[PDB]
Amino acid sequence: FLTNTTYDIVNNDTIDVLKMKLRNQGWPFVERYNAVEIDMSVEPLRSPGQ
Amino acid sequence: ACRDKTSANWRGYSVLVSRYRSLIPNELFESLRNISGEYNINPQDEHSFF
Repeated sequence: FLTNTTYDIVNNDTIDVLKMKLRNQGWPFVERYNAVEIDMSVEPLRSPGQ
Repeated sequence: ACRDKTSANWRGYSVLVSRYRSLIPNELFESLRNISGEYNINPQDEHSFF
């Protein structure tokens, strides 16, 4: 959509190649983000000492 | 728009052409010509086709 190309052209391109194409055009949202883990206050059920 | 449609749908037309090519011999392949000019495409039909 953004770079005006077809699915057949981008079929063989890898993640690193695709990230460069969008970044050159000015699109910065090309990265996944890891969620932050939060610990439970109590021990989970059926999970002794965990 | 025309580039995208041709990229997606060329395989179906390639199979269709090959099927009808098997009907004609090599002599008819290299000899027949559009001498009369009956099959002429209207401009409105061409741009609506793609």
